[PDB]
Amino acid sequence: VKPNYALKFTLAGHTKAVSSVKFSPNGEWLASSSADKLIKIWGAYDGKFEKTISGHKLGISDVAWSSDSNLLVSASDDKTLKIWDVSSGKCLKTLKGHSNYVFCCNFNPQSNLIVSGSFDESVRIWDVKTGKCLKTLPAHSDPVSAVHFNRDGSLIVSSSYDGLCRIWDTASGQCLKTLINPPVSFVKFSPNGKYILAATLDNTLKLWDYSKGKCLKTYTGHKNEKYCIFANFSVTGGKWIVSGSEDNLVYIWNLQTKEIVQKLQGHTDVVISTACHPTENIIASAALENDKTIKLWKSDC
Ligand SMILES: O=C(O)c1ccc2c(c1)nnn2C1CCCCC1
Repeated sequence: VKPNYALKFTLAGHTKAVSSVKFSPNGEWLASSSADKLIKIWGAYDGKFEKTISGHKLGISDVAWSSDSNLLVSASDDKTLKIWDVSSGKCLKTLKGHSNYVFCCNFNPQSNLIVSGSFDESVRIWDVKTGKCLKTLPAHSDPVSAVHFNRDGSLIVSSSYDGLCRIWDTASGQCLKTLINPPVSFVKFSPNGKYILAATLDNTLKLWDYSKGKCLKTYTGHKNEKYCIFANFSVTGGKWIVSGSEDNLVYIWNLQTKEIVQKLQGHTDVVISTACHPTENIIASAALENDKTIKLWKSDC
């Protein structure tokens, strides 16, 4: 059982490296962020360019959607996050408090909170409605590379170049577990909240059992020794792990067997980010400056 992702559209418009692509929860849009200081919105199905959202003073590392698909949050080298109304393109709030680049961001499922991680080694939890910081967690001893809420919002997982992943109780800010030293470049909870997928800068993805603090699966064969490359759980068809790679390919693994099931050829630079559509077997991928495009791919399974 293998997927058959094939290229459907190639999207161009950003003028510097893309950093992150994300499909809206309602499936209608793809958002992209870039070192060019811009967010772009594209039709998720035909790639049609929709709008540019602008206001950050420096490049953007990440963007994330609210559960109702109406809001975006972005994390910027200007040391702020911004909350955006997607329909109007307007900045609703600027979240100030980090003392260096903000690298990662996510809403909780309820979408009343945002979590951020920064070069400043902290994780912050913000109130969406007021735009004020509720908690600053002294989370890591090196830049924070990823932050993600679990399925009900009760926990946050963070990762850092310090080699650690940490699980935090959202309401209290207490660290409930540290997974233990290669730099960790990405982390997220599995859909059921019981596992955690982590990328490290030694060409390795790992699936950890949260309750046991133990690694259950590793996924290798790709190249990842430099860039923050996200990894995804693909769940609409076959159960895969999806990731970009520094050899210009999208890698897709069987989650259970760890075997590579497809390598998507087409980009001409590092595939820095990938995202999986919430209902269709559709992948978005973005590549670095020799390539300059976002590609949309479709599989029958
Ligand atoms: O939906 C999810 O979050 C999810 C999480 C882990 C899953 C899964 C679905 N299907 N199989 N596995 C195994 C991974 C390897 C260890 C035993 C479980």
